[PDB]
Amino acid sequence: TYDFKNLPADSGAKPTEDQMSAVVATFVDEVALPTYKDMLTKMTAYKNAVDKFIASGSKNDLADACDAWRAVRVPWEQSEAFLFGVADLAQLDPSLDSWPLDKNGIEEIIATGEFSKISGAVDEDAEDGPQNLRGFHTAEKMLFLDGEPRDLETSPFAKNELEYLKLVSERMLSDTQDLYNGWLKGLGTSDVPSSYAEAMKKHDGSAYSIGNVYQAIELMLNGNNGMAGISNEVGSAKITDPVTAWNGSNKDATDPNNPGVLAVESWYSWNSLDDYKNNIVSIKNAYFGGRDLDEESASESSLHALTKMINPTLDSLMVVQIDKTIDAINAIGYPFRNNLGDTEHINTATEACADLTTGLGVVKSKFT
Ligand SMILES: [Ca+2]
Ligand SMILES: [Ca+2]
Ligand SMILES: [Ca+2]
Ligand SMILES: [Ca+2]
Ligand SMILES: [Ca+2]
Ligand SMILES: [Ca+2]
Ligand SMILES: [Ca+2]
Ligand SMILES: [Ca+2]
Ligand SMILES: [Ca+2]
Ligand SMILES: [Cl-]
Repeated sequence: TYDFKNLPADSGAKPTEDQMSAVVATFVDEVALPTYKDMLTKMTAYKNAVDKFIASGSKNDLADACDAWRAVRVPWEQSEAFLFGVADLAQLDPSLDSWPLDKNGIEEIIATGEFSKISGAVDEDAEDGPQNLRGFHTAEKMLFLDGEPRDLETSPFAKNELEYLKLVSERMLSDTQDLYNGWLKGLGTSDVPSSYAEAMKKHDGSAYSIGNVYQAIELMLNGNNGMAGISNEVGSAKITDPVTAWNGSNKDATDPNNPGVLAVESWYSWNSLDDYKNNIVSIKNAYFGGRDLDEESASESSLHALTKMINPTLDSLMVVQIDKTIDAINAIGYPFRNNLGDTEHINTATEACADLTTGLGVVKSKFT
């Protein structure tokens, strides 16, 4: 009979500052920095694989580049529960991963070779802002066709499009380096002067307005770019918005202008459901205090432990809900671009994200 809006009384135990500081430390050292390190390693393999393909024209090298694209995408999407800090401050989320794309501008660059248009600073209010001509999805669009490696004779590359692919992938690597370095040691720029990891571990107001340990925990849970942000975004935006478009449409998944299909992020490669699942794995890692950890393997310095201590029922409801949300995402028909009419499964999934969002709000309330 208990739910997130109808809880029993808290235990009365409140965590100490040293306890909360250890949760933040373990988050930074066992969730953030390793996710990003794994991303840098996988991004370097991805750029090397793309390069080897550009050099050869080999179908096997292409397949390998495609695999490498998917593999670097795991840790990136597993990092969306913590877009605060460098990802936010240095504009790297939109630089790396804008959707949708300015498809007319991409085609134009392929024709003219004006590659300078793709390497500028993020500018979110111009339609031809550079961010919308680069990133994961521009590479995707060139590597993949409806779920598969592109066919090199069915849809042949333009010479300029190959150079475009190389430039996009250089910049994907560069942004990833900046992300990991920004956390690890800082970039020495106006926006990211010093280590974000250190400013988070110290939480003493010396950098980035992280003023005390309560602010650091609130940051992890927050609704703009923390745990509640990504639960809410997966449910209300990534899943809901393409379904809304589909419902207003002709409901023909084979029509290249179907607005539902076109709104599905990673439909080129059919990576959408893996993305959404990985976004909730990001929450799960965050809550249990390590990559791929769960309740039965959780760190003692985790949000899980502190919530359990404050209210066992709320924690227990959170344990169930993280797993219910992942299971609901996984039960949606694959690929998502052909199953936008899979109503029952989609609804369980969007209701489960909406409930994980409420739950994370309640957890956050125990620290403000
Ligand atoms: Ca994304
Ligand atoms: Ca995004
Ligand atoms: Ca967008
Ligand atoms: Ca502007
Ligand atoms: Ca097929
Ligand atoms: Ca094929
Ligand atoms: Ca062929
Ligand atoms: Ca603050
Ligand atoms: Ca929405
Ligand atoms: Cl999919």
